[PDB]
Amino acid sequence: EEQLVESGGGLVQPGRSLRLSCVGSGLRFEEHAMHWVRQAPGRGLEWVSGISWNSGSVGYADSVKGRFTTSRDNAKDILFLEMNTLRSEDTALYFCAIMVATTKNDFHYYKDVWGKGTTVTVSSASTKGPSVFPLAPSSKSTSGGTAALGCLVKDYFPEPVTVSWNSGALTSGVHTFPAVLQSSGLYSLSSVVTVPSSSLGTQTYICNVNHKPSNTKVDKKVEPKSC
Amino acid sequence: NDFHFEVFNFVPCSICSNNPTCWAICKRIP
Amino acid sequence: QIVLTQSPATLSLSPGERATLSCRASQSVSNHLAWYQQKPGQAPRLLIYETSNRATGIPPRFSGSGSGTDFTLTISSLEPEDFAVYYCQQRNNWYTFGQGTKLEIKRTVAAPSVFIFPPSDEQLKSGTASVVCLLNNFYPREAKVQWKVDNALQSGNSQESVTEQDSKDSTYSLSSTLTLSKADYEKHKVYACEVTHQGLSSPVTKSFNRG
Repeated sequence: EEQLVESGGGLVQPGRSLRLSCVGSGLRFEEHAMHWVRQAPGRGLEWVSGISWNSGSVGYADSVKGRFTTSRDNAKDILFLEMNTLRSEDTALYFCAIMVATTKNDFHYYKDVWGKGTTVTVSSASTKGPSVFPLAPSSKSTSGGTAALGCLVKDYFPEPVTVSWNSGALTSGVHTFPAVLQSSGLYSLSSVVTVPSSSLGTQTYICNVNHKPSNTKVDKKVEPKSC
Repeated sequence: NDFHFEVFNFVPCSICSNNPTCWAICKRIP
Repeated sequence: QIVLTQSPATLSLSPGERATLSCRASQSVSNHLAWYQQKPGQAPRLLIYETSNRATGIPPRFSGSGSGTDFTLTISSLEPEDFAVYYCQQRNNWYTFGQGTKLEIKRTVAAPSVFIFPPSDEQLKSGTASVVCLLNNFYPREAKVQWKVDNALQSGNSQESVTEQDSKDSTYSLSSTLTLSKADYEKHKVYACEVTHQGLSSPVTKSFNRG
């Protein structure tokens, strides 16, 4: 079992500092160059930093030069990324990775190992639980024997929230949408489900919202609205 | 730092076992 | 450092076809170009290293070619597991990734089912009104939503997001939220979501009158 495990990520204010660590497991740590690769929500991969096996050579992407510092301590199988004067644009999930490959020569060797990542969120916003509002089924939400209903999970911070329906017993026809980030700095998300309009008066529909950054759990029963 | 490809991409000798080809290009790690 | 430009941005093909993705480098990367595959919510996975070598477990339908500036990833007969985002990555002068190519399942045109949701009374008490328009199960993914409040076009006061391609019918869904203050909201009557999509012969309007 080879494994990279990142930690040290979290919510941090702009201009403040953070330090990520990456602990190796199942591999001769001193033997490979290591890298930090990050990915912002809905964006591509960006190499952040790389450091050789004995820290003899360190490199940084232009977007983090003068602010990040990469180090490693081989005697404890640990790699570090110290980030100073952080900005909102460094909001990303941060991967620890080994990416070695050589075909020189006539011998093929490669090593490609990634952690699951640690999330870094740089923002002025305060941790805050969601409000959960019904998206009620109506005639303007029926279409050919099919009705739509859902929950609006508004004004929470930071990510993530998770949404289930009837404690996971209702999964067919469910769409839980990517949150949007509003002007206020808080996130708004929608989760909808299409159901038979026949069911609207006999079946219970409850969305289960869970927001662990604030330890907020809400169960919201969604009913047709009374006109 | 000037980047050189073999500083970041080499084969540790510890995976060569008994294959001469790998022992001819590996890098022993102390 | 070296800049990697990938094309096309999005590749729409059905399973069984052949996929060709390109990677152009601003400067020569010699042969140190790798290809990665990423699916949503997962770490990337290495497919090709050093231009043409497949990593272990990679089927031989994946093929990599090129040198210097120009490189190609060929997937000979697409399988459903191959629809994902692909990044090339150079290691000649530090490490940089291309911005990525999205390989998407092409299917028949499907119009969206449109639903509109008035703000809840519960939200209204709080002082804000959120109107939500739902576009359900459509393809292609390009769709346009226009908010109209008593036939006044709303711009800059709404936000939308789009689900990933659905694993069963390969459609998309879109949710758009129009937000107003309670005061502004009760000053108007007709709230309309207008939807244009290739599967619709004419713009579809779903609307309600407040109260």
